[PDB]
Amino acid sequence: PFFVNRGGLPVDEATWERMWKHVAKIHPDGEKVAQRIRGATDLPKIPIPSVPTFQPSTPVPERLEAVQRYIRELQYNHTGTQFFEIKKSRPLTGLMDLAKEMTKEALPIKCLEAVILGIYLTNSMPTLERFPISFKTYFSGNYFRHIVLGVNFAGRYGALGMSRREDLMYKPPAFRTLSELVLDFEAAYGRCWHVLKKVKLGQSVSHDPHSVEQIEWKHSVLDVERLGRDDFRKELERHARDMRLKI
Amino acid sequence: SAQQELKQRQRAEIYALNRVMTELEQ
Ligand SMILES: *[C@@H](C(=O)N[C@@H](Cc1ccc(O)cc1)C(=O)O)[C@@H](O)C(=O)OCC
Ligand SMILES: [Cl-]
Repeated sequence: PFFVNRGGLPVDEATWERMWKHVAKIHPDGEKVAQRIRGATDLPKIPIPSVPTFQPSTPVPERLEAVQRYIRELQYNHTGTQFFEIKKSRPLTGLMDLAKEMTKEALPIKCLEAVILGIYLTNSMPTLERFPISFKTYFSGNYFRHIVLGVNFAGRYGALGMSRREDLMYKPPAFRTLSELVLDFEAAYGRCWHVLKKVKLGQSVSHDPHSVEQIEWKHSVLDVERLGRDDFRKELERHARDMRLKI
Repeated sequence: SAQQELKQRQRAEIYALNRVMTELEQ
């Protein structure tokens, strides 16, 4: 369970104390972690990651590698406090303002922040299509939710994102079908003993960062166990076809 | 800027904390 910073940056007194109180509960050392860090004057100066920019001669797959490297440099947020509030129903232009702030302030992030950043950083790539892909999995009597940014370049499929696991985020845009991309994620979940239950597929997101349209996160919802393997593939390919036809 | 100073001080503590918590969640 996570707290969300809702007061902007800098983090206000109540939210900052809540973060440290949470750390003291979770970390076996507890108060000594805060004792060492809070007010310390010798802490490392972390470089602000450089936002990637692209010459027109750089191929799009190489740009995507740089976007993912940038996302990774921010680091996965293990503090227990999410530093940016993401209201998923916001107009795209407001989520793009937030993405800009994420690049300016350079704090750790988790999967949903990464999806917003991936859009922000690929709006300059009109020959690339971007659409969210959400997963619901099951392990040891609990459900887990995850989100990545699906991408489509030159008829191939890939993904950008942020996960604590290496094989649950970045996928180079090499998969011939959307089915093959999603089945790769399913296999990666299987390898860490999670059962994939649901996949939710969004529609393509405008490249206009001033668009007032909403992101459509749950356009297609697939019940993996109920559909079975053959209809799972069929539905995935139906979502992909609709997206391509609509373009 | 006082606000800029706060954010720089907080960002250093956030990344120092994140290193500790990442080492914990391995
Ligand atoms: C996105 C998010 O952080 N997903 C996590 C899920 C997770 C997977 C495996 C373990 O052991 C723990 C947690 C990830 O992929 O690392 C989530 O934070 C979010 O912002 O919204 C999701 C709907
Ligand atoms: Cl659900």
